[PDB]
Amino acid sequence: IVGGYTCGANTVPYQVSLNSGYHFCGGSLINSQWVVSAAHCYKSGIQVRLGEDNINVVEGNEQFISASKSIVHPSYNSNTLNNDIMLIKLKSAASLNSRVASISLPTSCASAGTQCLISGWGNTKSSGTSYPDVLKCLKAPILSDSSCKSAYPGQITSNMFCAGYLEGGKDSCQGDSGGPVVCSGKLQGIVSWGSGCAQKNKPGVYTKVCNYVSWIKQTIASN
Ligand SMILES: Cc1ccccc1-c1cc2ccc(C(=N)N)cc2[nH]1
Ligand SMILES: [Ca+2]
Repeated sequence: IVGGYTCGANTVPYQVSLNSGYHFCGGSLINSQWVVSAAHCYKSGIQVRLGEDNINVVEGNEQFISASKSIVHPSYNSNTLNNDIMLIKLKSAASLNSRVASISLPTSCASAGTQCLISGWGNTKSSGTSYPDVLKCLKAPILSDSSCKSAYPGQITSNMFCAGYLEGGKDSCQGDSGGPVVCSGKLQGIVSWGSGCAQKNKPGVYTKVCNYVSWIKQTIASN
């Protein structure tokens, strides 16, 4: 997260860190047994880490659970990142508490202008590199589809939306991938892609979760 702020320990209880010997992507807990992340975060040997703040220090409220199954969306296209969503089932159900909680799925799509909360452990520098230990946060509005498509001509599909600031300075980044974009208490987006980080007229691109609620619900119920 670039231009963001330190969230505060466990203030985003649904935020998860995917670890394969190191943090490589974020995710969102949608119920005690399932996590939603980005398809481009797919990899073998994933351990889900819940209740995390400083990912390099065991602070006492964490739960480390191995993934038993990963399901990448059937239509995911790695070339274009269209349908960049994946489900991860935990080997054992997480113990839900104030620091480890699920985030509800949307019942409808959010409109442009709606303010959302984006979080993650990605790089915090627009130019250069610096990875934080604690969770970073960023409040950003959903941008109009016209402004989104104008920034990325011929790259935006109906399964994507942009959020952030066209002036630059605030944006998600490398390491935040797969993480949550919550608006009005619902998981509306997944950190997917963008051009560089916090660059002018190059807002972040997010997977439009509302288009996948039926798939998520049906897939979880059958697995
Ligand atoms: C597009 C891409 C190809 C290969 C590896 C990483 C990425 C990538 C992920 C990613 C996440 C977020 C952003 C952003 N500036 N909001 C940009 C990004 N860019
Ligand atoms: Ca920790």
